[PDB]
Amino acid sequence: HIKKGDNVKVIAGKDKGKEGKVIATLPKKDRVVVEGVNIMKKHILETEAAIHVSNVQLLDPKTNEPTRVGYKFVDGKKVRIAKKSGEEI
Amino acid sequence: RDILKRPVITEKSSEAMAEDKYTFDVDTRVNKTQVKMAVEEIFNVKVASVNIMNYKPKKKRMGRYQGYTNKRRKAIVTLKEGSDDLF
Amino acid sequence: GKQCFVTGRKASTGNRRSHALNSTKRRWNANLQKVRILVDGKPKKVWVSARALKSGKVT
Amino acid sequence: KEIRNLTTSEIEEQIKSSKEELFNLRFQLATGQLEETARIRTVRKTIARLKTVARERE
RNA sequence: GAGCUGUAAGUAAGCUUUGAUCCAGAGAUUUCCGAAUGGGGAAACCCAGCAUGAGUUAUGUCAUGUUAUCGAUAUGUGAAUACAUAGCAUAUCAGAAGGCACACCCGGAGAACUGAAACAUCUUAGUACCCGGAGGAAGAGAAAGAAAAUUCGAUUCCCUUAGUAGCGGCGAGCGAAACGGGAAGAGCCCAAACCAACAAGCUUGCUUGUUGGGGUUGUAGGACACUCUAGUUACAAAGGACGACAUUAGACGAAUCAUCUGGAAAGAUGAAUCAAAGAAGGUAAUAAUCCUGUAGUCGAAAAUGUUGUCUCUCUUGAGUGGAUCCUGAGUACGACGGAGCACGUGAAAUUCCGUCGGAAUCUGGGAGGACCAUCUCCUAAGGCUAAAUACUCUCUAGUGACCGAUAGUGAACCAGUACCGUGAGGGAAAGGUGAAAAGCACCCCGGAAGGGGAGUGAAAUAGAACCUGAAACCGUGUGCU
RNA sequence: UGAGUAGCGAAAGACGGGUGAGAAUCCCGUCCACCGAUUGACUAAGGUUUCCAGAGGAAGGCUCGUCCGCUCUGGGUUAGUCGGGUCCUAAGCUGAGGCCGACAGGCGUAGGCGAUGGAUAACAGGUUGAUAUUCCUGUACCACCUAUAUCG
RNA sequence: UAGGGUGCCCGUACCGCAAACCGACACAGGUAGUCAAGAUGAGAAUUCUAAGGUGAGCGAGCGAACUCUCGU
Repeated sequence: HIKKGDNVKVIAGKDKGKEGKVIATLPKKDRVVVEGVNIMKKHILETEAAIHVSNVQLLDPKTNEPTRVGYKFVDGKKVRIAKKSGEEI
Repeated sequence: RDILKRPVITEKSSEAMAEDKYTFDVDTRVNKTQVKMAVEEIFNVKVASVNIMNYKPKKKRMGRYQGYTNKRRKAIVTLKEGSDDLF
Repeated sequence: GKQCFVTGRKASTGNRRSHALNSTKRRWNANLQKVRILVDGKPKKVWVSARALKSGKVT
Repeated sequence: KEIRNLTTSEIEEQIKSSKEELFNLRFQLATGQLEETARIRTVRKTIARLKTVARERE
């Protein structure tokens, strides 16, 4: 999944191309709240709304590019590593 | 024991008689002997007497789906020395 | 119901036919007799068919 | 829950948590004086643990 | 491995990297009823005996254990009948009881409407319903068989013979088998004759009753006299110890970017990559490369199942000889009355039942469709048994030229429920906002309902009486009459 | 469609003052009228919260409704003596052993359950919006317990 | 005749000739028992009233035919 406190980039939607931090996560429906993405106006105050986790992609710590994440076992535990580079992210 | 559940703070039939009488909701399978000894063991009073009455389960609480409430048993105790059995 | 003690004889069921073959259900009982036979524990009187009472019993 | 205490201390604990804390909080939540209502479900579960381990000892 | 306190929204109070919530194996707790079982009973309640403990000066009131009936079994078991033996009493027992898938299986009892273009035989049909008994399957099962060859060698099922031979108001109709080709492949233990012990008893002849050995046959075989030296707990006799797999959570898992339309890209236009993975679902539209996944490989503290070897058991196998002895009795069979065999009492063999009568003992006994003689095959009157076979309340994967809310379950919804009946019992109807509640702040008329704006939205004749929105029906305006 | 048609379920109301967006229909009042061996008072079945106070007016009420046996929110049933159990038994049901019976089960003894009947200690007055021999005041009665020959 | 204290469980509200029970209905029907005033009288009859309750959940007009109930 995508745990919060992560800097992502929006791959689809009408916010696509932006990037922010993950704030909240609703993993029973695969929704995440990004900062500055999907600003909604409710009766009149303005907030962020959830976006399906299928739409945001993590940024490579090396080249700032959206990649996939895999898992390795450096020790008796898991580590996440980018797909373009191989550095823990 | 904890054969006493709740104090019953109502308008008149519990505050107009709180000069000496104290009303509780108790368990539904107890005596007035059990309650008379339980009050004296909990609060350290001398309980002069105790009256008990049963209440049937009302069907009043009905939302989208109709249902009944709980049957409840209410006990009034008259003290001979002491006070403060519901605050 | 009843049945022979020594052997197992018991009534059976069959048809009873007219001269036109009109069938009707009927029974065939056993020839049970109240006989006081001698078992240890006590001599007890029980049903025994007359077919078992011939040639060998205690009474 | 790793209580690991003397069985008589287990009985003192069930008899303390059993009425005193829980019965007091049950009166307070009725007469309109208890906030921090989540104490109640705490004490209840404590009174379960003290019982279970004593039964494990038999 | 980062959030969580179900729906169910919201508040309040909280828990969590010192590993919550969650998933799996094991353990603990488990109120009252209900076979309900201490007694009673209008299920879910009332009233008790006894032992022990908590409380009170003391009674009153509590907590826990136990107390039904039948069966067997040890003891006390000693009447009317001396004594004994019916009763009566105590102690012990994972003993029974009830339920459920009236799907399958065996047994007991057993219709009718219908057909024959009537109906009495006959058919429907040994079907429906009912009752008892199990089991994971059951029933059958190791030739007193089939037959007519240069023979076969338990049973069960299927294909075919064959709608044949037969049965029959010989009407309507009912209807085989043997062979032959195959699935599957377990065969064995008793009774009896005789040998050694055991009481009681009238010589010791007591299987006079008890026990162990023995022995299972048609090739007649066994006892009897004689020599001479494999386990198979699914039958065979039943109790334990011994490492690999399977189930019950899981982990890794290749490869895509840019432009146009758009509220939104997966679409169109370009280039590019993976593939033991191009099954499928989601994602703001139509994705092999965005997510969950798929091909492949890896994993198990603990519980269970199955399975291999090693223990643990068990356990003298054949060949001759013939004096004599044994080889399942009120049985086989017959007459009378029924039933069952495809077979309706017929010339009716083979097989069961009720009532009467009643055989032989290896030169024996039975069968080869009345019956007799000669030939051939077999050895009843004792019992157990796996596989091939039938069905599905239920769990795990998956499929469909199956339905798509008047359909598919009666029930896609909180349905066997509103309800309706004294009762047994009968029984519906009800789907859809949007991609995301962003579910209309605020102003105006109105008491509120309800509008008209203005905002959210890509859309508000999308505003929760929410997709689309048709016909009957109800209106408002108008062109010609 | 019939069609704004039939009906609106036996009966005496009139005015004044309120409240209210709205009054023949709700609240208070005076006059009149009806029952009075009953339309009055109390209780057994049977219903089962319908009882009270504060709010409400979508639907129910054969019209209206500012009201209600209707909707919402909070309340209300108090026993040693009253009626039942811890007492008895009609009719009937059930029944250890037992008798009969294809099965299922039918009948039945000791015993048991069982009222509509028998036995059995409390009366006046006061009090609340809602209890009343039940709560309170006064005055009593019965059974058992502990202190300072009787049982049958 | 043989031999000074303790006192439990269930019901209790409300309607009960009725708009709350049995009749599908706020339905002229049905529903056991107790109490029982005055004038008049045989009287629990008849007429008028007491204690107490009630004015009945559609009205306002007009005063045709015809139907229903009532008087001459």
